[PDB]
Amino acid sequence: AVRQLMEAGAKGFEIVVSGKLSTERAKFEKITYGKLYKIGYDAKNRVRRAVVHVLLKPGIYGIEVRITPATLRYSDE
Amino acid sequence: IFGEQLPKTSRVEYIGDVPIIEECPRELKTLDGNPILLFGKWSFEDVVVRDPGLRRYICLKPVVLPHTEGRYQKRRFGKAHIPIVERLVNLLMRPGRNTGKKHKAYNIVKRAFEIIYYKTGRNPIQVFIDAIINTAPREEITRIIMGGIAYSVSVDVSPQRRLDLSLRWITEGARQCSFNNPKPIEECLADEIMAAAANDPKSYAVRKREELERIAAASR
Amino acid sequence: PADVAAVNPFSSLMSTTRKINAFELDGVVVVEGGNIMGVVTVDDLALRPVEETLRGERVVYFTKSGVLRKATTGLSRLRYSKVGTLTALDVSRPVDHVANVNADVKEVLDKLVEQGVVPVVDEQGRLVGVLNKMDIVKDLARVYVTYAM
Amino acid sequence: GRVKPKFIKSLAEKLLEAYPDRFTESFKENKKAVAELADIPSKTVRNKVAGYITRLVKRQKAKE
RNA sequence: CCCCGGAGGACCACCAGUGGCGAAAGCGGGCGGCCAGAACGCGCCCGACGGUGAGGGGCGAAAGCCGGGGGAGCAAAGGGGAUUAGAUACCCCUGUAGUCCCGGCCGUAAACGAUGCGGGCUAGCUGUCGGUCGGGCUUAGGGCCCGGCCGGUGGCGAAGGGAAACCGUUAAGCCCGCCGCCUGGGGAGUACGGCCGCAAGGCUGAAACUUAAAGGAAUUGGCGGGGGGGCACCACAAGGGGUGAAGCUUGCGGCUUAAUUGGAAAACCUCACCCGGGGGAGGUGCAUGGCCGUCGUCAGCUCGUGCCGUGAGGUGUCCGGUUAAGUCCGGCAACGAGCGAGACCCCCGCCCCUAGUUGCUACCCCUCCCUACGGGGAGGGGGGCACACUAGGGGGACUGCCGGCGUAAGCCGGAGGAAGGAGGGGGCCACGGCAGGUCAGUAUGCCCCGAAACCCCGGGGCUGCACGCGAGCUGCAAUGGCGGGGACAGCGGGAUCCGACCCCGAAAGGGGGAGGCAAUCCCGUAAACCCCGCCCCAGUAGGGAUCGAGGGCUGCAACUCGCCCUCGUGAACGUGGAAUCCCUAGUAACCGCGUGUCACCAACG
Ligand SMILES: [Mg+2]
Ligand SMILES: [Mg+2]
Ligand SMILES: [Mg+2]
Ligand SMILES: [Mg+2]
Ligand SMILES: [Mg+2]
Ligand SMILES: [Mg+2]
Ligand SMILES: [Mg+2]
Ligand SMILES: [Mg+2]
Ligand SMILES: [Mg+2]
Ligand SMILES: [Mg+2]
Ligand SMILES: [Mg+2]
Ligand SMILES: [Mg+2]
Ligand SMILES: [Mg+2]
Ligand SMILES: [Mg+2]
Ligand SMILES: [Mg+2]
Ligand SMILES: [Mg+2]
Ligand SMILES: [Mg+2]
Ligand SMILES: [Mg+2]
Ligand SMILES: [Mg+2]
Ligand SMILES: [Mg+2]
Ligand SMILES: [Mg+2]
Ligand SMILES: [Mg+2]
Ligand SMILES: [Mg+2]
Ligand SMILES: [Mg+2]
Ligand SMILES: [Mg+2]
Ligand SMILES: [Mg+2]
Ligand SMILES: [Mg+2]
Ligand SMILES: [Mg+2]
Ligand SMILES: [Mg+2]
Ligand SMILES: [Mg+2]
Ligand SMILES: [Mg+2]
Repeated sequence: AVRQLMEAGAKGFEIVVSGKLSTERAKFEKITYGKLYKIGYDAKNRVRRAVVHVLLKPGIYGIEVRITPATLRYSDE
Repeated sequence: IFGEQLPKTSRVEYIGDVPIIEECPRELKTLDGNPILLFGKWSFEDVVVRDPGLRRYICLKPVVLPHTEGRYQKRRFGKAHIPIVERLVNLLMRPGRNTGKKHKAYNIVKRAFEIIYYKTGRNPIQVFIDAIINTAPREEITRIIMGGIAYSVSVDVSPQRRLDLSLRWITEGARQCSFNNPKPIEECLADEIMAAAANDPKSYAVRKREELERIAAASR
Repeated sequence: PADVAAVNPFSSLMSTTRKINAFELDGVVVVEGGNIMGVVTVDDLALRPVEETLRGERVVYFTKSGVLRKATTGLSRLRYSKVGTLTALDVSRPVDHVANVNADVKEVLDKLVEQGVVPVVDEQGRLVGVLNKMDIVKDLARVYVTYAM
Repeated sequence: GRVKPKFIKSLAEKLLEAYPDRFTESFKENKKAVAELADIPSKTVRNKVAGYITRLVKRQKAKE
């Protein structure tokens, strides 16, 4: 599920799966990529983000995803 | 002694060798050529500032009502352009219940300037100028630490600081005289300026400058 | 007398408190090198919050450089080891009124009640004695001891 | 202006050497060419790049 | 303190050094006498006579012991002055052994290079000491400089070695000999025995028992009453206003209570609590998600390739200048790059274009009024978008120009400019944390209550009150109080809601009701402020708590427990201790207005 985004030429992504992944203490795993802005205009308005939570056996295990397609040219040239 | 140029509106009055500097233009008349009167009554032309360093920071530019909008505090030494009579008005807006009431303070100084002229027969702008010269301190004290007990040490006061201290003592001298007694504030301010102009110890301003300079002599 | 009722500005709080109580005074003068740095009395001390400094909550200590720290516990560090409480210059208030030995005692009775204690100076201006409210009480007891017994 | 960051500096340096003969020692002409010679969707960055590229010409012309 | 003299004991300043000598301990003034041991130079003598060395012996700091002499300074013990909670310590005054000499004993030390002694081999560069040889000079000197050899004494560093620090011809390298010592920690240099000693004590030296580590070097961090630099009105300096004290509003704690509910815009409902009656607002925010606060008025965090290192890890990211910035410029084993910073996004400020059912009024005409007689003013309509206003797009500012400094990043002054150094105000919250806040916003695991949780009902409570702490209001007055008079905004809200205007009433308020579903109608002619008159330093014509009588509004309901008005009553309080908070310009402070919450009510946002 990372090479799936490597099929696309996305210049940035950020996956955050937060919960009791293996033990009773939540751990917050996260994998990121390169040219992905985090604050200012692109973030929160022009960069895709969609947070979903999935009920596993204990279960909330919220997933946060931030992606940007290969043509989402933000104001930098 | 300078190599950094100088803004316009300034003026150098080289005397012997010393470059006396005035930041405000004394020369302003109407288009006809008539003089401009403070409150429509008093003339700036005969007014002299006897003190060389204080000549730079007392703005005797002729204005009718001393009301600049508060547009000279942005830049360091921008207080040189605020007219000297408006500095007196700006120090009457205390305590906190009188802040921003410039019309009230304008009437107090105006009525005070009338009392000054009749009781003294002198130019009300001039007598206030001599109040500052007889009030502004020439030495001060500073904090110093020697490993637990903060002593003092004498220093010089810059010519801008002297004007801020003479003015504050005059206005705070008059303001305490008017609190919790029947004497009106304009009468208090008029008597305070007239006393300090005459170098009378009874005035609050002369006492304050005497204590500060007396303390400095001990703590050289 | 000067020695019995003066203190040094770095005298600890408990030391000056015990010196106040033991000698039956209203206050003492804080002097260092013949300089009257202030006074500390019982009335001003009564309303001061001295439970903090005699609880480890407010400590002063000299560094190995000379500086006086005056730190407060709980805001970061709670253990301080070999520290003092608060010197007599800290709970003192700055002196206002001084009396001359060549004067009549009546001239400072009004000032004495407001200040609680008044230092006394000689021709040189140096500290010589301290006038307390209890001294005149001793004066009043002297008359009755002279007369009625 | 206090200090020009890299994306002002990297952008300005590249535009000079690609078109070394299209930049004069005046800010006004340099502002025009930069807006036509670079994708510049920001008024401030265009002026900052144009002001800086005014300054290479002075030092380059001061060098010779 | 100064001068003239005397006596006494200890020490040998500078020169003076990783200098010298010695086996170690140790040895520092000069002259002399008696000895010792080395280095160098040598076609001198002997001819393996050597190395190490169990046991055996000798020397061996300081303190200490025995007996004698001596005793200046210092100084265990002790005496006193202070400090301190204590202070039998640290400081000060004083002080006796001791320190010094002689004869003897002790026989220990971080007695250390923590490195046994002897020999050989293995790049070098550099300082210095002794001897000697060659060359060059001569303070013509036993003197100086250059180079070689031998022997010492330091530093850097081949090969090599090492866990690493590091050693490296003065080895901890490659070898050849011999002696000593070690075999996890604690128990323990303890017990018993023996020997030694005048004694203190010394040497030699276990075990039971107990235990899973103790320990070396190095890395990242944390921390320091270690050093250096940078920065910030949630720091200070310079200021302004305050809070802390009074009365009152309000939040928490405690107290009381049947209950005063549970966490860190209250009469019902809310409601979670008490009394009576008929699925979880129950726990665990150390089981979680999401969201949020703070670190963070930060500038930090990383990656590609390279390089150092066995490794954890370094480097870049360090240094110097610069700044808001890990922003840049210049040097470096680094060269580039990404997120964060910025750029970006809203609003303010100046100019231009577009546009004028709504908004604006220069220009007209009709009325009314006044008219010093010329004119003025107000209303209605027209015309117009000119002005202003509204709203979209665009322009403008860039350290751009000038002077100085700087290699240069850039900094300081000046001019012009609406606007000047990021123009002003704000949004977006980097990695990673704070076992931070939230299962009472929703969601959710686990555990519990289980025809019992229920947003059921009636009533009460959350409003109880000696007191503590926090945030506030209005005051103490005269820069004021009161009474009349004159004004001048900007947001924002309005549907069964805003409500013009009319009537009623002394006020609160009551009745009718145009217009407006919005630049159109309304809230809406704000207060501070200005002007005039009364008050005159007094607990008062300041203050307005508390209390008595009465009148109204909302609502199903107003006592506990709502809000508004009238008349009367006039408490503390005379500017607030230790302490403490905020703030850099249209800002602080003061003044009002709109609105959220809302049936009614804001001392709150
Ligand atoms: Mg930004
Ligand atoms: Mg009064
Ligand atoms: Mg032996
Ligand atoms: Mg000895
Ligand atoms: Mg002594
Ligand atoms: Mg002795
Ligand atoms: Mg050893
Ligand atoms: Mg080894
Ligand atoms: Mg080495
Ligand atoms: Mg042994
Ligand atoms: Mg034994
Ligand atoms: Mg460290
Ligand atoms: Mg301050
Ligand atoms: Mg209070
Ligand atoms: Mg480096
Ligand atoms: Mg009820
Ligand atoms: Mg409550
Ligand atoms: Mg109640
Ligand atoms: Mg009032
Ligand atoms: Mg107040
Ligand atoms: Mg208006
Ligand atoms: Mg109207
Ligand atoms: Mg209103
Ligand atoms: Mg009264
Ligand atoms: Mg009143
Ligand atoms: Mg009633
Ligand atoms: Mg009621
Ligand atoms: Mg009344
Ligand atoms: Mg009173
Ligand atoms: Mg106060
Ligand atoms: Mg409403």
